[PDB]
Amino acid sequence: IYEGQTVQESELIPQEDDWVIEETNFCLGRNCYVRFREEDDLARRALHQMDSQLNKMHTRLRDGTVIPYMSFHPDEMVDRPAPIHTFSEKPLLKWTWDETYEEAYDD
Amino acid sequence: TWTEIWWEHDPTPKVAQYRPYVCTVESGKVYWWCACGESKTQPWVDGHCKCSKREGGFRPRRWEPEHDGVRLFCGCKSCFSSPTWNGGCFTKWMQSNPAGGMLYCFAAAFGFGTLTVYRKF
Amino acid sequence: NLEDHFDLAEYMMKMHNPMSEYLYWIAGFVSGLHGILPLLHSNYYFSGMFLPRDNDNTQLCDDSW
Amino acid sequence: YTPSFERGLNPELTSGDYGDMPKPQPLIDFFTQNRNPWFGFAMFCGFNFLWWAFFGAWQIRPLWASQRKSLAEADRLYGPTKYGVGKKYIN
Amino acid sequence: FYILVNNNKRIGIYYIKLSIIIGILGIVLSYIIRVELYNSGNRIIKYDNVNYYNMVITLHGLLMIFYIIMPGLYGGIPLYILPILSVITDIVLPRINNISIIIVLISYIVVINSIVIEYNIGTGWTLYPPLSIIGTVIVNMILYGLIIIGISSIISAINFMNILIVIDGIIYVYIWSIIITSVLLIISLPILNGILLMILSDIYFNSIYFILNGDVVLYQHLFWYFGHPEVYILILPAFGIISIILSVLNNKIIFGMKSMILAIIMISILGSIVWAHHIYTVGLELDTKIYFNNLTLIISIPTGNKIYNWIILYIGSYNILYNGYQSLIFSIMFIIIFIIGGITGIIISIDIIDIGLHDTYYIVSHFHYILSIGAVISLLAGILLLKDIIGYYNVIIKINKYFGLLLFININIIFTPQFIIGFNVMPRRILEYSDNIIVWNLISSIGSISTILILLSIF
Amino acid sequence: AVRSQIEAAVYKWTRPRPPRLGVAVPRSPPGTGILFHTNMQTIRYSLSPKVWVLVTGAALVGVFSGQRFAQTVLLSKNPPNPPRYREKPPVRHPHTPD
Amino acid sequence: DFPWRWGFVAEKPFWVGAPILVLGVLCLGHIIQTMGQIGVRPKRYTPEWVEATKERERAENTNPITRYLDRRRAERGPYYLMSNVLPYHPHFLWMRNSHDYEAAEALAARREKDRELAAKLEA
Amino acid sequence: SWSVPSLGIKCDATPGRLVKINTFIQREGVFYGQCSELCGTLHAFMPIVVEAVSPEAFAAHAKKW
Amino acid sequence: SIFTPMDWMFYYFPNYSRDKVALMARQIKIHFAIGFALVFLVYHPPYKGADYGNFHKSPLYWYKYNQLERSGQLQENLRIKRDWFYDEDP
Amino acid sequence: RDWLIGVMLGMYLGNLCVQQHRQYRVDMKLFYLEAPEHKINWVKPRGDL
Amino acid sequence: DIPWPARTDWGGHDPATPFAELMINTHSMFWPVAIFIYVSAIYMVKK
Ligand SMILES: CCCCCCCCCCCCCCCCCC(=O)OC[C@H](COP(=O)([O-])OCC(O)COP(=O)([O-])OC[C@@H](COC(=O)CCCCCCCCCCCCCCCCC)OC(=O)CCCCCCCCCCCCCCCCC)OC(=O)CCCCCCCCCCCCCCCCC
Ligand SMILES: CCCCCCCCCCCCCCCCCC(=O)OC[C@H](COP(=O)([O-])OCC(O)COP(=O)([O-])OC[C@@H](COC(=O)CCCCCCCCCCCCCCCCC)OC(=O)CCCCCCCCCCCCCCCCC)OC(=O)CCCCCCCCCCCCCCCCC
Ligand SMILES: CCCCCCCCCCCCCCCCCC(=O)OC[C@H](COP(=O)([O-])OCC(O)COP(=O)([O-])OC[C@@H](COC(=O)CCCCCCCCCCCCCCCCC)OC(=O)CCCCCCCCCCCCCCCCC)OC(=O)CCCCCCCCCCCCCCCCC
Ligand SMILES: CCCCCCCCCCCCCCCCCC(=O)OC[C@H](COP(=O)([O-])OCC(O)COP(=O)([O-])OC[C@@H](COC(=O)CCCCCCCCCCCCCCCCC)OC(=O)CCCCCCCCCCCCCCCCC)OC(=O)CCCCCCCCCCCCCCCCC
Ligand SMILES: CCCCCCCCCCCCCCCCCC(=O)OC[C@H](COP(=O)([O-])OCC(O)COP(=O)([O-])OC[C@@H](COC(=O)CCCCCCCCCCCCCCCCC)OC(=O)CCCCCCCCCCCCCCCCC)OC(=O)CCCCCCCCCCCCCCCCC
Ligand code: HEA
Ligand code: HEA
Ligand code: CUA
Ligand SMILES: [O-][O-]
Ligand SMILES: [Cu+2]
Ligand SMILES: [K+]
Ligand SMILES: [Mg+2]
Ligand SMILES: [Zn+2]
Ligand SMILES: [Zn+2]
Repeated sequence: IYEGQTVQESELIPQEDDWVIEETNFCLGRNCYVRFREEDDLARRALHQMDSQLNKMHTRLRDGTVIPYMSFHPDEMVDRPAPIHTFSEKPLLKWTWDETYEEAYDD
Repeated sequence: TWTEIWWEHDPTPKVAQYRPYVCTVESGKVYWWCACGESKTQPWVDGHCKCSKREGGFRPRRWEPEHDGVRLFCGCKSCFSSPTWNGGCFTKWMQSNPAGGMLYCFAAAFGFGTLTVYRKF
Repeated sequence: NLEDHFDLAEYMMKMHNPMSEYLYWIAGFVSGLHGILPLLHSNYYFSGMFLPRDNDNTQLCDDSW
Repeated sequence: YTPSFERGLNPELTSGDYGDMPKPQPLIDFFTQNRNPWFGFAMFCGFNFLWWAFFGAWQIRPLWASQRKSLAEADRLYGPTKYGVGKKYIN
Repeated sequence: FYILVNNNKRIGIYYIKLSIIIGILGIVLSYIIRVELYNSGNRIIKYDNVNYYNMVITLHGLLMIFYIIMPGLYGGIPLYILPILSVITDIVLPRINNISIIIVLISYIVVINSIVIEYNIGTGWTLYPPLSIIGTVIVNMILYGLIIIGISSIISAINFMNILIVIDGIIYVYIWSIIITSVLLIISLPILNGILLMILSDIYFNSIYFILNGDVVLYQHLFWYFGHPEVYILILPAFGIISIILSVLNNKIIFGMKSMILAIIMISILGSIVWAHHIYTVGLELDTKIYFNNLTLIISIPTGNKIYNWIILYIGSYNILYNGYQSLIFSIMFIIIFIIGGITGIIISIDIIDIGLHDTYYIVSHFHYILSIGAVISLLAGILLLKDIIGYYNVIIKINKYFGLLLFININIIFTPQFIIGFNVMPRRILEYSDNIIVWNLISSIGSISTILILLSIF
Repeated sequence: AVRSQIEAAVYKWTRPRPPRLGVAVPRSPPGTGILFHTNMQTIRYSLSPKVWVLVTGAALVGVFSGQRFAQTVLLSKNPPNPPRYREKPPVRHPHTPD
Repeated sequence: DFPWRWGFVAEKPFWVGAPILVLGVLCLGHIIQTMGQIGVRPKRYTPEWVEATKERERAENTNPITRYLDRRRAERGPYYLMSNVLPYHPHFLWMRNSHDYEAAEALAARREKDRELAAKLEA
Repeated sequence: SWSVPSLGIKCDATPGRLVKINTFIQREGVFYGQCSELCGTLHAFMPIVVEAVSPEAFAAHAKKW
Repeated sequence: SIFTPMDWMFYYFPNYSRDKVALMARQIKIHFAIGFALVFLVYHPPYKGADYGNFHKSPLYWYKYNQLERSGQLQENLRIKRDWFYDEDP
Repeated sequence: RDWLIGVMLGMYLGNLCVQQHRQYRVDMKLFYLEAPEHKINWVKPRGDL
Repeated sequence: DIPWPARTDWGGHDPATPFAELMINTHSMFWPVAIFIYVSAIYMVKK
């Protein structure tokens, strides 16, 4: 069964005595029904909807990396509402292994 | 007992009261709940406790009611549904005074057994 | 085109003509009538009344109404 | 209804200046919801549905008094003989 | 276009839309029944028109199963998200997907037209001969609908099985539920078609299979060989939805994924060999009855494992997250309701207990708790979970605690009394009844009128 | 007076010992204090095994002790059934044709 | 963003509105179904017919085990039956003064004939 | 289907099957039942009434009828 | 294995359970034989199991039987409490 | 561990129905032997109407 | 024998044959198990 990543004792040693877990808010903000503008026509309302996607949002950490919106299933990865053609580029399921080949490295 | 014997890196509160605090709350207003048990305006942060000063990992707990009414608020500072009360105050008391917990649970169980048996029989 | 990105773009962008919704509700209403109208027609055909009076097939008191 | 100020088990922890924040109250207020008459009406209400769900509607009994009496007489005069506490029940 | 569209997501919407439309007729038929059963004596159906009541129950059962719940759970949600849950773009067989929904509509039009034009008589949704083969042409029309519906079901099953070839990700639990349901259709549908043809042969080709020296019980075996897999075909997609909702809304990985998958597989295998618990009262051999009774109880073992795995998904979830969302409430309500329906199923699995409870309203309540509450609520829960993806609006259902509470209270009022009535005893498929069963029937009737009113509040 | 002595005795005996972890985790570096905050998702407060048993055991005694109390005090035993005497049945069924 | 009906309902506390709605919906359902049977007075629910059923039950000794079990349960503890307190038919509202006078005369005549037969049987 | 709930009997009356049911009545009485298989227009109007009497009473009744 | 958590099987019998695929097959085969054996060895055998004179009496049976036999309860329990229908009316 | 509470709660509530069934069987054994509700030579055939 | 108003009759009522008693006893035998299954599961439906 999965019980999280394994941690070694040395990995828990801080480089400063004042380090504490970062208090970054992972609440993306306050939302409601997407509110369109009467002036926007069909094309521009589509742009408005595409700019309100929660799955395009993320939280930036203190080192510049971002933790994105993540889901257990790919149903939450398409634009909401679902467009006619969703996965133009095949989603990549990344597996990890310890195998390696010499061609990838250079000395 | 998570803070007491399992994990030593989370802030550990002081029990203000082993009973919930009853308070009237209003919809559309935000309330701040003391998570250290040292505020003098319980169950709310007073501006001088650890939560107000952001000391030792203690921070105020934001809360907002959906509707107006009277709600129960945790005094033990460890209820699972904190700031709201769900009975954890009694549970945490039994940990501190297990002999007392036996008396209450026996009495409560005794009443439940009598009523249920009397009606069904 | 941007207009074609979303399926049923007019409805999803909240510009659709309300008549589409009315037809959907009307279609549902007509479907419901297929249970009520034949009931009335069949009752009249075999009895001559659209609907019975409650307990009219049983013996009733003199003052029953 | 201008509820009272319950100091609590430790009065020192309720001794500060509350400002506009609400002050703790007696536990009876929670059960009455500050004597909201509609909570009390919705309360009287709660007991009626419960009663109907487990015992039936006993609000129809005043109208059923006369016809229940006739049923009781019929059982006693013509129904099968009851014994002991069984006489208390009429079908 | 509107009819020429092959997009699977559009077709998924059409399945949901069509099920709601047909649902109204099913609800109307259901409402006609409870109004009539309010008290002894005719209320809305003449004594001289009792044949109509038999048609109402026959259509109520048929429409709700084949035209409402099955398209909703097996055609609607799967066609929308299944290609998305898989990493593929669209359904494998786009043109077949289009014709399947059109076929469902045409069969519906044939059925309702038969109500209007043909004489109205009924033989139950199970169409037991010889009663089914001595009836009027309305029975012929209903057979055409079922056969036509069978074509759509099988081709849709073929469509989903092809996902195994093209799936570019992991087979999630939900995908397994649809795949195994397709397998059940593939193995059970051809048997159904064969026996239905025999019914047509007797009705229309002067066949003598269902007259003396021809065993009428032969039909019951072949029908229920498909009949029980059908109920498991209805519910298995509901299980898949519950697994997704509970995991997603609690931010918890599905526990025992392989146990869940194997439970679904086990149920299908067992569900295909227990059909004869519908035939306890016909007088089967002693050893035959013992076998089916024993294997029927075994179905609870895999079904129980899924229940417990669901419970641990909800346990321990973060308190800060708001738990009043309608989708979450419905998913939790399903566990509570399904357990009631399943436990009563185990009670009526014991054949000696079933002797008293066969053809009684206890059986009605059994399958209503599972289907009318559980399956509907699962379908509602799934649609609510996908509200943002689907994009429908103009309803107040996402956060509506009144609707959830009122629905739960009132549906329980309809069907809990029917358990009690079963021991009293009141037979099924009956219009009149003895005066001493009125109280319980009256309470359920009040429940039925109340539920219909609640539906108007969502708009 | 006696209550205080028994209360102290149970309190001392029930103080939990450190758990025997059934999971592989590292040792926290020495001198590491509080690193998280109180806005973390609340972790349920669970009783220690000894306290849970004592409290749970008391409830079991209570519920069954209450059951015995009801059966012996609140409820009553059936008296012997009334004697069965030979009675006259009705002369005719009320629907017998005359 | 919501119509008046929802803005009104959603403003109140859930446990204030919810119990009222549950009772209100049930009351409306009962009222709606009672509309079609105002003043309907079947003879089988009149006092005369009720007595005749009791006579039949005595002759047929109907449900002797329930009557025995009810007595046994009552002797042991608190036993409450809905049938004891509640009406068994919905037409009780209109049948306060309803009677079948033809049955009354016939039932009285049969009872008189039965008394004669009983005396003859005693011999 | 021939159902008499008090006697614990519910046996389907199927054409072509002469099913056998055995019973032993312990107390006198009249036991009511109803057909328990949908059979047509008047499925609800074919009740089953069985009256159990003393063996001496039955012998006299059988001889007379 | 029967009624056995397979984690115990993995731990205490590593070599035997080294091939998991083969282990799964044995699990199916073993339980298939049990089901087959029950029908033909427990249910089927004709004209057997009717020796009602040889009812098994476990030690718990004798403990309770002797306890009641020592007192008068066993005699009182077996006594027929009533053998007449009507009571005499005084 | 908490699940054990549900097991104990289910066992107790289940045991309530065991006691009711236990008393029911005792009552039934006394019906044909002692209960005056049980009557013989009582029901007479009605005859055809 | 005959249905009576507002009766639960849980498991059956008024047996007249030894087989009828068997049907009622079988249901009563399993009824407490059914309660145990329901109560044990439902008690854990919570966060
Ligand atoms: C002292 C009190 C009495 C004790 C009695 C003891 C009995 C023996 C049990 C073993 C000993 C227990 C001792 C525990 C010591 C404490 C240990 C501990 O760790 O404590 C801290 C620990 C956790 O502390 P914490 O972490 O700080 O959090 C504390 C919080 O308070 C959070 O607490 P929580 O989350 O644990 O909350 C528990 C809650 C959680 O529960 C839920 O969340 C439930 C959610 C779903 C609700 C579903 C509702 C029902 C749906 C019905 C469907 C149909 C609808 C019909 C509608 C009709 C129209 C209206 O559980 C319940 O509500 C109980 C549900 C039980 C099943 C209900 C169904 C009963 C059916 C019975 C058969 C019916 C047959 C009918 C026959 C005919 C009529 C008679 O707390 C506990 O352990 C608390 C335990 C208390 C449980 C009491 C439950 C009593 C229920 C009685 C039911 C009676 C039924 C009567 C009818 C019977 C007929 C046959
Ligand atoms: C179970 C219930 C409770 C459910 C609760 C839970 C629900 C949860 C939510 C579920 C949501 C699922 C997902 C939803 C996704 C929606 C996507 C969407 O909107 O797609 C866009 C789609 C189309 O939008 P669009 O893209 O703008 O389309 C543009 C058109 O393609 C092009 O525009 P156009 O204007 O060119 O259109 C052409 C138009 C041309 O229009 C016109 O020319 C109209 C002229 C006016 C006609 C009006 C009707 C007149 C009727 C007269 C009756 C007289 C009776 C006299 C009686 C006398 C008695 C004495 O029509 C036609 O030419 C063909 C019409 C054929 C279809 C309509 C058939 C009507 C019934 C016919 C019955 C015939 C019976 C014969 C029987 C004879 C037997 C022998 O929307 C719709 O189609 C409407 C959908 C509305 C519902 C949306 C969902 C809302 C949430 C649910 C609400 C509750 C519903 C409850 C059921 C209904 C209850 C009644
Ligand atoms: C039969 C009487 C009928 C009376 C009429 C009906 C009156 C209305 C009652 C409405 C109650 C609603 C309660 C809230 C929903 C429950 C959700 C929940 O549990 O989560 C809360 C909370 C979870 O955290 P949260 O986030 O704060 O809550 C989320 C809410 O869901 C968020 O939901 P929200 O946004 O809607 O906010 C709701 C909020 C605000 O809630 C309210 O506004 C409700 C305030 C309490 C009102 C209670 C009035 C009781 C009146 C009784 C009258 C009796 C006499 C009747 C006539 C008899 C004639 C013979 O709730 C709270 O603040 C939670 C408070 C904890 C639950 C308290 C429930 C029990 C109240 C006491 C009942 C006493 C009944 C005695 C019966 C005696 C019969 C002779 O913690 C728990 O789960 C609480 C654990 C359970 C504690 C209470 C234990 C039961 C009380 C003692 C036994 C009483 C029965 C004795 C029988 C004796 C017979 C001889
Ligand atoms: C060797 C021998 C040789 C012999 C040679 C002999 C040859 C014989 C030939 C035999 C074959 C004849 C037929 C050939 C068909 C050709 C197809 C083709 O190529 O079409 C291209 C052609 C392209 O059209 P276009 O010329 O480019 O113009 C199209 C428009 O400009 C705009 O484009 P569009 O496609 O968007 O517009 C179409 C659509 C646009 O309008 C809309 O869609 C309106 C907006 C939607 C409103 C909401 C509707 C409700 C929601 C439905 C959800 C599920 C939808 C499922 C998918 C659609 C299924 C139809 O409106 C309609 O067509 C009507 C839509 C009807 C929707 C029905 C939904 C369910 C209704 C439930 C009724 C409940 C009441 C029960 C009682 C009544 C029962 C009937 O196809 C069409 O668009 C028209 C198709 C029309 C034929 C439909 C025939 C249906 C027959 C049904 C069975 C009736 C029998 C029983 C009668 C009972 C009466 C009571
Ligand atoms: C004395 C006699 C001795 C006889 C000896 C005979 C020896 C025969 C040797 C047979 C060896 C088979 C070798 C091939 C293995 C399968 C490989 C495979 O399919 O490759 C994927 C391949 C696609 O290639 P791919 O790109 O590698 O796929 C990537 C994955 O999609 C991406 O997925 P992923 O990477 O996330 O996961 C990988 C894997 C994930 O799944 C697995 O790895 C599953 C592994 C277990 C499979 C079962 C093995 C057998 C277990 C023992 C059973 C013993 C029973 C003994 C009973 C004895 C009674 C006397 O995915 C799949 O396997 C997908 C296909 C699953 C199809 C399942 C269809 C339902 C069958 C029932 C399920 C099995 C239940 C077993 C029992 C459970 C209870 C204990 O699939 C296809 O080509 C799909 C074709 C679809 C055709 C459907 C229409 C067929 C006609 C249907 C007729 C009616 C059928 C009725 C069935 C009833 C069922 C209850
Ligand atoms: C979705 C629909 C659905 C589902 C899932 C089920 C599921 C089950 N059904 Fe049901 N059934 C129907 C729909 C359904 N049924 C219909 C429609 C009829 C009537 C058809 C007609 O006559 O017209 C019917 C009829 C029916 C009959 C009577 C047939 C007759 O004689 O008329 C029986 C008898 O055993 C039965 C049994 C079962 C069982 C044992 C399950 C099991 O799958 C249930 C298993 C679930 C549980 C047991 C609860 C969960 C498990 C636990 C909580 C823990 C483990 C529990 C135990 C070990 C007891 N069903
Ligand atoms: C899915 C199947 C389904 C559903 C939902 C229902 C729903 C209901 N059914 Fe049932 N019913 C059957 C299938 C179903 N039924 C079957 C198969 C039979 C046996 C047939 C026979 O006897 O041969 C039967 C029999 C049956 C009888 C017995 C008839 C008789 O023997 O005389 C009765 C009596 O009241 C009844 C009542 C009801 C009621 C009051 C509702 C509902 O009102 C309950 C509450 C539901 C609502 C208020 C509507 C909710 C909305 C939907 C269900 C649609 C949702 C659609 C989408 C989400 C797309 N049903
Ligand atoms: Cu005969 Cu029904
Ligand atoms: O069918 O269960
Ligand atoms: Cu089945
Ligand atoms: K009626
Ligand atoms: Mg049948
Ligand atoms: Zn503080
Ligand atoms: Zn607390």
